[PDB]
Amino acid sequence: YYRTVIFSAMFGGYSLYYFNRKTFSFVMPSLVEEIPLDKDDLGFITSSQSAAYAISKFVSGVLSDQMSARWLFSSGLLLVGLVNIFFAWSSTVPVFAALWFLNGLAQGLGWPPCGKVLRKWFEPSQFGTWWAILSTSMNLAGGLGPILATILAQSYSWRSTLALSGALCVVVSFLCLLLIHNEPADVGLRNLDSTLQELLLSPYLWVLSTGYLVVFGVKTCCTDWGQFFLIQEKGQSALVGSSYMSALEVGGLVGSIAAGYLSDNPRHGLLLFMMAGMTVSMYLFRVTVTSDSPKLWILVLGAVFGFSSYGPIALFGVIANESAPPNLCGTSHAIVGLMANVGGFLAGLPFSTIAKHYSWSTAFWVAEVICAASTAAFFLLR
Ligand SMILES: O=C(/C=C(/c1ccccc1)n1cnc2ncccc21)O[C@@H]1C[C@](OC[C@@H]2C[C@@H]2c2ccc(Cl)cc2)(C(=O)O)C[C@@H](O)[C@H]1O
Repeated sequence: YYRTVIFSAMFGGYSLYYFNRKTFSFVMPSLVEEIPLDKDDLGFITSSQSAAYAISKFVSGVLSDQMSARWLFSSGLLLVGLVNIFFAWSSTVPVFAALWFLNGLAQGLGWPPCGKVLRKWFEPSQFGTWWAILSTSMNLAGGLGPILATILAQSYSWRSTLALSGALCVVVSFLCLLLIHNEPADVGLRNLDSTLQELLLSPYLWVLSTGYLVVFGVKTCCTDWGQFFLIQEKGQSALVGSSYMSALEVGGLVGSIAAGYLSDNPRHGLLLFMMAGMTVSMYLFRVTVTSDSPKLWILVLGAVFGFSSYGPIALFGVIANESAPPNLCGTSHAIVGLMANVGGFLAGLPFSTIAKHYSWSTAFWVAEVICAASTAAFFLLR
């Protein structure tokens, strides 16, 4: 009962976080077709997102210890709602970047509160499977996102499918003020149960962190820019690219679910085969797609990318728990997430700068060669 509500008001709550952390990506074609923006401008917006999400992710890991988790989750969800409402009324790129920077700060203040809630309602042996099911909320939101964004944006507006999402997040924030609970002892339901500088100077954390940097950077490149690659170079329509995002996130659902079965260091080999599959799938996506190339192929390549991108994200999370000491394990996850969103910042603005200064094909060549160089450098370290 309480563990059903505590996970349905969050799985349906954090999907209205990830549906709005990528809602600039979901209505990217209408935003570019209506008003002209630089690719540096779009990369500047999504890099303000990634930098703000880095800073707020790293500070909210301490704010979970200082401050409660239902209050930060509800307040950040209401802030995301107000941000997207003002983002639909706004029209120019500096205020786009400012409101999307506030969206990055708001998105950072909500996911470690989900960590504190799910850490204090389930057994510590069952942290992993409920974390995986809550991490499939990103795949669910990004799977149902761009299809709705295209089928509503062609019919009404991008501003209308931002205002509806903002109002929905305000309504579910007023719901999450009252649905979830931070501590079961507040309602009385039988509550259950330096070395830092060595951890910053431990080599396995840096290898894990640059690996999750390059995996989250390649995933952020391919997610936030693959549909735009298909529209502006490969001649696909906006529907094909939005369905490519959707097939990427359906493949990510299958990946982050079947990263739990296939894990149960022998996990490192599964992880490296899966990153090699990511590099080979992105090479096929850079070469083999064509105007004459069918839609079913590009959905299969999206699914094979997602099965090989969110898969190593889930395995990197599992290894980042297992390599962390139990006294200050949240600091290790904060360092890993900070390097992840440094990878997201590298995926936002310098990637689009490489895109508009050489080519989109050269941009995905840069992303494919840094993913291939990382997979080759990780085939050598083991
Ligand atoms: O958090 C993990 C993995 C585990 C884990 C537990 C058991 C087996 C294998 C892995 N984990 C650590 N603390 C946890 N507390 C509750 C539930 C799971 C917890 O990976 C991290 C996931 C990652 O950061 C999320 C930040 C920690 C907070 C959070 C938010 C929501 C939740 Cl549900 C949990 C924690 C992200 O999703 O962006 C990226 C990187 O930081 C990874 O390292």
